[PDB]
Amino acid sequence: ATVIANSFMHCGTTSDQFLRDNLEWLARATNWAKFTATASLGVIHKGHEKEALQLMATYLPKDTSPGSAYQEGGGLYALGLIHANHGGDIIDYLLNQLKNASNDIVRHGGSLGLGLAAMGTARQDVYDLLKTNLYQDDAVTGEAAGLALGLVMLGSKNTQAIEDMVGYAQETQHEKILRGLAVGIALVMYGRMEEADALIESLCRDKDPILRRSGMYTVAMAYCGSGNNKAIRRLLHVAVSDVNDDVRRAAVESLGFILFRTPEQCPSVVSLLSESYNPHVRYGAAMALGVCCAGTGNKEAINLLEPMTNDPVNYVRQGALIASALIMIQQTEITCPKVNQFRQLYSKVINDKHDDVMAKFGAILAQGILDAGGHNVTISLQSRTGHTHMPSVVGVLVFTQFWFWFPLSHFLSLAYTPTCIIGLNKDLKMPKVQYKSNCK
Amino acid sequence: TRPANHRQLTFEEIAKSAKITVNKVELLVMKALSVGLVRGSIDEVDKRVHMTWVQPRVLDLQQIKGMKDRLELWCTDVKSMELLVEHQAQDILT
Amino acid sequence: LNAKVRLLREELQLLQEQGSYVGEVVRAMDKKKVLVKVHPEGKFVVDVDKN
Amino acid sequence: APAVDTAEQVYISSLALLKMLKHGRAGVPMEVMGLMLGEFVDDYTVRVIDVFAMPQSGTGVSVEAVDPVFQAKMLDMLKQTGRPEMVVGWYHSHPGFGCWLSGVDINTQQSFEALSERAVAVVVDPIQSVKGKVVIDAFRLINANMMVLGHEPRQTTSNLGHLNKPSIQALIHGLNRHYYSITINYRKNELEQKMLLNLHKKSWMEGLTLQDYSEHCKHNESVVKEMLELAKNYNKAVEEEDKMTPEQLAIKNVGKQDPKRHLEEHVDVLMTSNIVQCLAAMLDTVVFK
Amino acid sequence: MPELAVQKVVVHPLVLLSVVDHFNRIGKVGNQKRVVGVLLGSWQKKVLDVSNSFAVPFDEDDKDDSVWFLDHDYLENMYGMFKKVNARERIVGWYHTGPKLHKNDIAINELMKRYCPNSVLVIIDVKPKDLGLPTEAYISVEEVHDDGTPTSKTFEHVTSEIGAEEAEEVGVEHLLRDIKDTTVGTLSQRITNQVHGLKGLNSKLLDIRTYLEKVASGKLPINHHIIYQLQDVFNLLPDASLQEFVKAFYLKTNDQ
Amino acid sequence: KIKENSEKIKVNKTLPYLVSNVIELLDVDPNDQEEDGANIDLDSQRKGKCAVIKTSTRQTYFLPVIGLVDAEKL
Amino acid sequence: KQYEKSENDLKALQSVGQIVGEVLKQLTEEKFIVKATNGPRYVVGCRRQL
Amino acid sequence: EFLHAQEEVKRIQSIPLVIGQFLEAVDQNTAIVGSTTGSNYYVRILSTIDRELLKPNASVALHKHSNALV
Amino acid sequence: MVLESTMVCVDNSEYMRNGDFLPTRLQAQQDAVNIVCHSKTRSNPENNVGLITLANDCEVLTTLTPDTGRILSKLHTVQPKGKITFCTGIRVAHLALKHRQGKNHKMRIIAFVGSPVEDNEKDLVKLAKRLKKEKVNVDIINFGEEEVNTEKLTAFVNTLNGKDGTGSHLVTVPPGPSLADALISSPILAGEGGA
Amino acid sequence: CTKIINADSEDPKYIINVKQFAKFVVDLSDQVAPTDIEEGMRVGVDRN
Repeated sequence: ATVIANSFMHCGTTSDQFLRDNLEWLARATNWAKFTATASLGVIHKGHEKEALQLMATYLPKDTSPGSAYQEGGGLYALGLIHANHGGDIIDYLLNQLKNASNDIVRHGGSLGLGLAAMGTARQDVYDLLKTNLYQDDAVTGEAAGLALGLVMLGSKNTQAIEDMVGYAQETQHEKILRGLAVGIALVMYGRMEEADALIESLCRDKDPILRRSGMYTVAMAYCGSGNNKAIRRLLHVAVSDVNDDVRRAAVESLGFILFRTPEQCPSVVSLLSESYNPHVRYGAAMALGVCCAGTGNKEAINLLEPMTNDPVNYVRQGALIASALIMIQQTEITCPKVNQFRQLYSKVINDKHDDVMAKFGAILAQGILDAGGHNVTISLQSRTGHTHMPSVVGVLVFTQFWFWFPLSHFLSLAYTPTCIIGLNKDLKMPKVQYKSNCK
Repeated sequence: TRPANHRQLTFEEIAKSAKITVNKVELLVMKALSVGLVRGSIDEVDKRVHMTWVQPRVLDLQQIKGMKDRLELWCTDVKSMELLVEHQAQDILT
Repeated sequence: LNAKVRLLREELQLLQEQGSYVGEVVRAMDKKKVLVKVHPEGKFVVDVDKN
Repeated sequence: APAVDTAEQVYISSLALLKMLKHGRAGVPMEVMGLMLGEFVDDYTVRVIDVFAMPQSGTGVSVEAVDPVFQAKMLDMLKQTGRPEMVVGWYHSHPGFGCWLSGVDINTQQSFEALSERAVAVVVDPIQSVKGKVVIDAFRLINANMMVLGHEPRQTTSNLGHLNKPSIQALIHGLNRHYYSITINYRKNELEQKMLLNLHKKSWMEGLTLQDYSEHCKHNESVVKEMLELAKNYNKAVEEEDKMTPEQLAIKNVGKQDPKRHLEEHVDVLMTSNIVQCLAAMLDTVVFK
Repeated sequence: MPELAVQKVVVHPLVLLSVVDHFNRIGKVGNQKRVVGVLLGSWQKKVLDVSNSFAVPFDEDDKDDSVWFLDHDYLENMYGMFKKVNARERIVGWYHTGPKLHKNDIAINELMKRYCPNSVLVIIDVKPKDLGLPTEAYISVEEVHDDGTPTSKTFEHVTSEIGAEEAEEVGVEHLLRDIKDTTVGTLSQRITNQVHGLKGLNSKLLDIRTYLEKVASGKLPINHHIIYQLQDVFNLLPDASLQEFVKAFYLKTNDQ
Repeated sequence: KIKENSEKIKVNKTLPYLVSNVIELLDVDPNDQEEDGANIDLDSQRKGKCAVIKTSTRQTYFLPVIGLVDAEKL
Repeated sequence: KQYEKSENDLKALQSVGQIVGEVLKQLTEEKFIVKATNGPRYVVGCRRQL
Repeated sequence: EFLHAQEEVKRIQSIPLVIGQFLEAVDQNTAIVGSTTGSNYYVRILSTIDRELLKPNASVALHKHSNALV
Repeated sequence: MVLESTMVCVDNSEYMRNGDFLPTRLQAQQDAVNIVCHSKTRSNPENNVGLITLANDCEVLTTLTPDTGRILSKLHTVQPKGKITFCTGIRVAHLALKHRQGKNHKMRIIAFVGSPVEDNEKDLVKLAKRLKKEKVNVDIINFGEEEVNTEKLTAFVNTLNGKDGTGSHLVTVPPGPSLADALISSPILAGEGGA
Repeated sequence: CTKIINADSEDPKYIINVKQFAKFVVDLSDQVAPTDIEEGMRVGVDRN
C-alpha cells in the first residue's frame, strides 16, 4: 500500500534517493509486496528517457546482474510504465525476454510492461507470445497476459482478441486467469455501445459464477460514452438475485463506469445499496461512486462513503478510503476543506491499531493517489470532445484489481494527465511565452 | 362413456339399457350399493342414481380409448387456463 | 423494510454472545480496575469499560 | 528467491459446508474433527469439493486423533472410485468459544502443516450459528518458526482479509498463541442453487387445492370479530388526526400503534385465502369436467 | 432377500447436492448414463431418512446397459466408516441416476439387498421428471398383469417428501433469498405457486396419453394401479359455486 | 472398522473425566417407544438400560452405560 | 458383537448424553416446564415420536 | 428476506430454554431477571416482537445458547 | 506376473454338467481357476486378480486386488447354469481394468470356456479388434470348445496378437479325463510377453 | 485424595477431589505410585 502510494506521490522526477534508502525495504519484503516495489520504480521515474534504461539496469535482467524473479519481472515492468502510452523502441526490448524464458513470476511482470509499450498497435506478434504464456495455465502469467493483450488491440474492436480470450474463458475454470481475460475483452469493446450487448448476455447467461463476476467489466467500458438503458438494468438485476458472493459484489462496481459521463445519476442509485447491511454490495457501492465522480467531484457522493469506512467487515473500509481520494482528485486545501481533512483521516487509520488490516491497506493507497504527481495530476470525467477520455477509463478499469496481483494498480498512471495551458507551436516546442489568465 | 360432466344417469335410462322393468331395476341397483360394488346416492325425487364412485372396468381396447378422450380434452383446457393464471398481475411475481 | 430486515439480523449476532450477568461495584482499586461482587457467584476484578 | 506459502481465500462449495455444519452439530459438546478434501489450482483458489470425518476426538482435539494411517487408508480408496483428490486441509468444531482453537488443537494442526502448507483449520460453532456462515473462520497455525519469518501478514495478502469476532478472551488469546485469521468466501453454482431450493411437488399443488366454503364463511365472520375490538380504538383515533404523523395521532386519541394497520392485516389474510381459492375453484371445475 | 421398511422417504438437500457432484466427477461419465453409488441415511426404521450419498466405482458402457461396472465390496466398507462422521448415516441402499427405470437395474436391486440390510432404490436425477423433486422411491414388486401377458416383475413407486435436520436448515435459510415455489410476502407471491401447480399437471397428462396408445397397440402389461387411478378423477364429479369475501378495506386506505 | 472404533474409545478414556458412585441400577428395556436416528442399540439415539449414579456435588444423573462394560455388568 | 458394543459409545456421544428431570407442570403439550434432579428448571419439548 | 429472518428467531424462541422470573424493567432494550440456575442476569429483550407487555412481573424463559430473553 | 492385473472370466453354461472333469466340469473349473490365481500372486506379488461373470446380466462381481480371497468367495456362488454370452463378459472386465486403487499395471483378461460358445464367430472377431486397440489382452484357455468339436478360439486369439501388454496364446487341455487343473503346466501364469 | 483404591487399567489413578466439588482421576506427568497419592495427600493437578 505504501509502494503504490509512493509510486504515484513521487512521480515526474528522477529519484536515485528512492533506490538507495529502500534497499532494506526490498530485502524485508516477501510475496507479491516485493514485486510491486521493483515495479513501482517506473512510475516514480516516469519519463527521463535517457536515464530510463540505466536506473533500472540491475533489476532488469542481465548476464552481469541476475536477481530474484520478483526483481527481474518488476524491471521489465518498469520500462513499460516509464514509456507508457506507446513508444516504438521499448517494445522490442521487452519482446526478446518474453518469448525466451517463458517462466513464472518474472514472466508475469514482463506481460504487463510489454502490454503498455505495445499499447495501441494491434500486433499479431504480441498476440502469439502472450497466448503462449496464458496457455501453460500457470496462474500468474495467465492473468497478466490476458489483460496485456487487451491493451495492445484497444479501441479498434479487433475481432481476434475477443475470440481468443472468450473461448479460453469458457474451457478453463481458473478464476485468476478468468478475471484477466474478461478485462481484456472489455478494453477492446470500448465505445461501441449497443453492439456490445451480444457478448454481455452470453457472460451473464452461464451457469458458471466466475464469468459472471468478471462479466461486469465488458459492460462498463463499452456503454461508457453513451449509456444504454438495458445495460444499466442488467447490472442492478444480477446483484439482487445472487447467492454467489463475489458475483454480487462485482455487479455493483460497474454501475459507476457506465454512468461515467453523467456523474449526477450514480449517488441515488448507490444510495439504495449503501443502506443494506450486505458488505459485498457495500464494497462495490464505494467503487461506483469513486469512478463516476472522479473527474467531477459531488458532495452527495462523499456523504454516502462515510459509514462504509468504520464498518465491522474488513473489505468495505478499504473501498471507502480509496474511493473518496479518487473523486476529490488533486484539489488543494484552498478549493475545499475536504481534501485536507481526508489526508488526515488516512493517517488516523494508521495511528490506531483497533482497525482491520484491510482498512490500513486502503488508507496508505488513498493518500498517495490523491497526492499523485507530487500535487500536479488529475483524472478526467470526459474529454471536451463530448465523449470520454481513453487514458482515464483503461486505467481505472484495471485499478480495481489489486488482490489477485497488486502490481496491476500501477496501470493507474495512464489516467493521470496534468491540466495546464496547452499551446504548443510547430517545432515540438511549447513556448516560454506568457498566457492570459482571467482566473484567481 | 359419459365425461366428468355427468356421472348421473336416470332410473329410466338404466331401465332402457338393462331391458328389465323400472321397479326391479331400483331394487337391483340398491343390492349392488349394499354389497359395495358401486357407490353413490339414489335420489328417488329426481329418480337418478348419481355415481360418486365407479370401479375398474373391463379390459378391452375400446375401454383404453375412452380414457384418452378425457385426457386429451384436459390437455387443451389446462393450456388455456394456465395462460389466464400467468396474466393476472404479471408485473409482480417477485 | 430494509431497516426491519437489518434489525433482526443484527439482533441475532449481537445477542448470540454467551453470558451477561449483573454485579455491583463495591469499590475501585489503584490498578484502574474495579472489584465486582457478582451477587450469587464468584467476585471478579475487571477493567473499566469504554461505555 | 522467496516462495509463496500464503493462505489463500478458501472457496467452500454448497455440499462441503452442509457436511461441516452436520458434523459439528451432532459432534458437540465433544470436540470433534475430520478432514477436508478438494483440489487446489492456481495460487488463489482452493475448492473444497467434499469432506468426510476421519475418526472423531475425545477430550481435546488430541494429537492421538491425527492419524496418518486412517488418512492413508481413505486416500487409496478414492483413487479406485475415480475421484482422486488431496487433502486440502482439515476442520474441527469448538463449542468452547467462537473462532478459537484449543491448546491441544494447535499441536494437532502442525502435523497437517508439514504435510501441505495449504492446510487450513476451520472452526465450526453449531451453538452460536443460526445463519451457518456465521462464526466460521479459516485459520493458519502460528509456530515459533512462523512468527520469526513473518508468515502472519503474508496470509492477509492475496485476499479480502478476515479477522474473527466471538468473545473478547478468545480473540486476544487466539491471535497471539493459536492462529492468524484469513478469509472464507463462497461459490455455489446455479445447479447447486436449484438443488438447494427444494423444488417439491405437493408444495405447488396446494395453491390449486380448494379449502372448505363453510371454512371461508366461518373465517370471514371470525376476522370481523378482531376488527370490532380495534374499531372502538379506531372511532376515537379518527376524530382528530389534524397534525402530522398518523402513529402519534392514533396513540394520542387512544389506540396503541396504528388501529388502522391492525384492521387491515386482519382482512388481508382472509382476503388472500378466499381470493386464491375462488380463482382455483372456477378453474378446476371447468378443466376436470 | 426383499423387505419393505421404505414406506415414505424424506430427503435433505445434501443428498441432491452430493449425487450431481460425485456423478460428473467420478471419471467424466456422461450425465444420462446409469451410475450407482451408496446411499446413506438412517435404517431399519419404518420412516426412511435419506441423509447423504457417496460414490462407489462405476463405468457405464455405450454398447449395452447389460454391460456396466460396479464394486460390491465398496458398499460394505463404506457402511462402517460413515457412522463416525454422523450416527444418522449408515448403509440405507443405493442411488440410481436416471433417466428411466431399466431391466438392467433389476439385477443390481437383487444384489443390494444382501449387502445392505434390505435396501431402497431411490432414483435421483439431475433434472426433474415433473416440476418438483427429482427423486422417486421404489420398491420391487411382483404382480399378475393380464391382457395376454404373464406375471411381471416391476418396480412400484412410492411417493416422496422433503425434510431435513437442524444443521441443514440453518445454512439453506440464510443463503436462500430466491423466488422459490412461493416465499410468501404478498398476495402476488401466492399466484406464482398457483401457476406452478397447474403447469405441473400439464406435464403428467402428456406422459399418460402417449402410454395409453402403446397399451392399445402393443398389448403392454396393464397395471391395475394405473387404470384405477385415472378412473377416480373422472367419477368424483366436479361441482363448485357461491364464494365471497369482505370489503372492509376502503375506509382504512381512505383513513391513511 | 474395528481398529477405528478401538482408537476412539481410548481418546474418550483418557483424562479429564468425572468419578461418581452407582447408588442403584434400573436396566430398562432397549427402545422405549420411539424411533429417531441410527439403529436400535443398547445406547445411541435409542437407549435402553441405564444406571443412576449419585455424584459428589449432590447431583444425580441417570445415564446409559457403554456396552464395552454393560449396565447389567455394572 | 465386538463392533456393536464399542459403537454404542460412538453413537451416544453424537446423540449427546442426557440431563434428566421430572415433569413439574403440564402447561401445554408443546412445551412442558421440567425440573432437573440436579435443581435448575428448564423448558423441554415433546416430539410426536412418543 | 424478512420472512427468512423471522424463521431464524423462532428457532431461538423455542427450546433450549432455561426458566427464570422476570422482576422489572430498567430499559425497553435490556431488563433485569433472575434465574433458577443461580445467576442473576441482564438479558436482552428480543426485537420486532413486543417488549412492552414484557415489562410486568411474570415467569420468563431465557435462551440457553444466546443468554437472552427471547 | 510382474506389474499386471488380470480378471478371470468364469463360464457358467449348460455343457458344464459333464463329469469328464471331476467332480462336475464347473466345480473342476472353479478349482482350475483358483490354483492359477494363487500361482500368479505367489510368483509375483505385483499381480492383482479380479472376477467377472458371463452369467446373468453382466456385471463386475469383485474387482482387482492383491487378495485372491476376494475373488474366490464370489466364484463358488455364481449360478452354475448361467449364460454363455462371451462378448458381454469381456467388455465389463475392460471397464474394471480402468478403475484400480493404484494404476500402473497392464490390462489382461484370462478367460475360461466351459463349453462351446453360443454367440457368433463374427462378433468375437470384431470385438477382439477394437479391444486390441484399447490395449486389454484376452488370453483364452481352451478345454470347453473341444467336447463336441474343434476350437473356434484359435481364430479370435490370432486376431488379438499384434498389440497387447503381454502375448495371447491358446493353452490346450484334453476335454476328457486329465482334469481342468492341468492348465498350470501350460503357460497362462505368465504370457509370451510378446508384441 | 479422600481414599486410595483406584488404579483401573492405568498407572495408579485414585479419586482426587478438587475444591469445585467434583472427583477426577490422575495420570503421570512426574510419576504416580502407592506412596505419591495417599489417604490424606493433597495433589497438584491440571485444569484440562
